[PDB]
Amino acid sequence: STGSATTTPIDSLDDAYITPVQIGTPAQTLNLDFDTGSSDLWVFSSETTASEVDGQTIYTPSKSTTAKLLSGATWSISYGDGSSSSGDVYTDTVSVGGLTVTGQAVESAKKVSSSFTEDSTIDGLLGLAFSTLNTVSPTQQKTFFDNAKASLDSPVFTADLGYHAPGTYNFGFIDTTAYTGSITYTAVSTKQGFWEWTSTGYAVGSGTFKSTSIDGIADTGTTLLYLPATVVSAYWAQVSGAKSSSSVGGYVFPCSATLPSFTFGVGSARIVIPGDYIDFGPISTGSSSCFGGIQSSAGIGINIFGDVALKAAFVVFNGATTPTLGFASK
Repeated sequence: STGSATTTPIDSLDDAYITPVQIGTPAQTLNLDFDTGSSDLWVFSSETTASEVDGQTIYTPSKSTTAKLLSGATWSISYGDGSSSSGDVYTDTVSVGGLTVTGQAVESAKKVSSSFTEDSTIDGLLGLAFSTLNTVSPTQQKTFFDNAKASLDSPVFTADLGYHAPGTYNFGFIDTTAYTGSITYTAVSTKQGFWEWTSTGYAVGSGTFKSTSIDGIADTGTTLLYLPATVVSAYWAQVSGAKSSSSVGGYVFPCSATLPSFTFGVGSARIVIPGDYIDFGPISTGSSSCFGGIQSSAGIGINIFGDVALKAAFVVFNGATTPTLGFASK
């Protein structure tokens, strides 16, 4: 089997991407944030505290003939941005882009944090990191990908995120029309439950490439590129008037600037992030200070190749017995 679904930016900044997902029978279509940095498929639901729902589409298990309570099971998750959600669990049929999994754990939110409530466009998350991070207790559950894997034509999914445009998540095949040149594969460590890999270095604009190992995760659920402070300082030093603002919470730059590109290494290959991908616009409406898309990881504990980096590439998440990542230009 295969599946193929379009993923759409939620706003003009590409802050996140939503992908329609069919849950239950008859289908209930929710728009989920596919997150390769987490491992829970959770949804706004008929159980979510009413004051915490503001425009999201909800899953109502009582209207699904295939829903079954997963008796005793609860979940609770906290993300890198400080957001959180928790609740109970149903199993149900879940389809993405024509690919169906029966008996998928659908984590029904009873509570969500303010950032979720305030984002009417995201109806929940679909985690695509390793199932070892799933938070269901007392019986840990598998991701949609892990449950689909054995049925897929190839044990892979691919992320093809757009810059200010829709893109695609494919499951079970590699669309050889979706990228240019060849795919460079790189090793993955699953020790922390992430798609963790080691970049071979970086360049700023037209500058020389710096060979240096940067361990980090491929995380579709994180908007920005978070790298070591040395790398980030070297980038923003090429932008007149850029500075790190403790009040704003990262590097800002004059909205009048033209940003340089940023290149990262994948083995001997290079992915170039155009400068415009690094512009996240005014810090507040009408400001002439703009927020940068490359930020320091130093207060996180991990480097994160988030959407800013991933949307410059066609990315293969190879879930074979020995997982690997692949990157191609596009």
